[PDB]
Amino acid sequence: TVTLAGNPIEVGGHFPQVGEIVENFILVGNDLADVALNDFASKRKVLNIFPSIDTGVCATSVRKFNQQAAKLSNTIVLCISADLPFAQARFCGAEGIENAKTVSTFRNHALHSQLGVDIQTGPLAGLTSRAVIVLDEQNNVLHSQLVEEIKEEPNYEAALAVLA
Amino acid sequence: TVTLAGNPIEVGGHFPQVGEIVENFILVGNDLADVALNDFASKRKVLNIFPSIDTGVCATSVRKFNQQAAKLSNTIVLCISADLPFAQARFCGAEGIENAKTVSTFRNHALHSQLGVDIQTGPLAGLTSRAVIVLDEQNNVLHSQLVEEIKEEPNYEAALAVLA
Repeated sequence: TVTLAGNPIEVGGHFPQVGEIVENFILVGNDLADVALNDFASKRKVLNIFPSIDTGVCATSVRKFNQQAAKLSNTIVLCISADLPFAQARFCGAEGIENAKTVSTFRNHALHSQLGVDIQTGPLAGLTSRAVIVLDEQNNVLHSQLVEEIKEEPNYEAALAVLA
Repeated sequence: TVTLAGNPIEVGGHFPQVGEIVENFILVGNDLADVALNDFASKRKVLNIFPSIDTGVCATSVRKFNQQAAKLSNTIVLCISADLPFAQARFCGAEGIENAKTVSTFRNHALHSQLGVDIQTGPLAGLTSRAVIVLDEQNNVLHSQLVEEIKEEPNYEAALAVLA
């Protein structure tokens, strides 16, 4: 039921629901080093998933969210996309933001389906659908949203409301 | 055996050798549209394979080679890497060159092993090893080189030599 600029797109996999537990996964950091979800043990996690964080013009609502989220107590914001570490290191949505890091799925495309954000049709096939998943320090889903429209601003407030 | 800064890296697949024919493959162009080897049937091709074309450091020698090869009669230069199309437009060796296009493997990781450039270990696992493959109008390999040292400049002269 997800669309791109109005045009329907098929997104595969099971999108995590509240109360569910997200399994450990391994991604790649800006320095090409492996970064596992459990590397942030006993910490709340915010999975900010984007088809691409290298769209050029940086956002604003996007950066605003990352800042406010990372400023919360004992929480880490993970911006996830299939962009390679080289490109993610330039992402302006989480630059001077301490508790905000970008991690790449380039050698773990299997994760896309595992998180229910696997775009399978259209020019964006092979990329992760826009989504926001909040996890507690035990990796339990406190909140999650698979944006119906890729080019649409996620319900950021709802994501923050649960973190506090 | 290929190495990176001395430390050897494992590269899977059968690297095309002179005397072999390369089969058609489909990659993704800068506009996210599919691009196939067959789209340039009856023309010579130069497959310029890079671990990444978004390293932040772009040598003028990289751009020079593309221009020289592309200026050759009935020749198309395909710069290939796992960088997403969004980043492949930030490459200094393709932008502005008529017969020099960049294409991404993000939707076709199987192509890595197919061309024997599949890096499997180290921090570059998941990327395509540095290589240059020159094909004739029949997709027969005229020259090919799997760069023994990723940080080494390919033998561009040898590649141009077979086309003129």
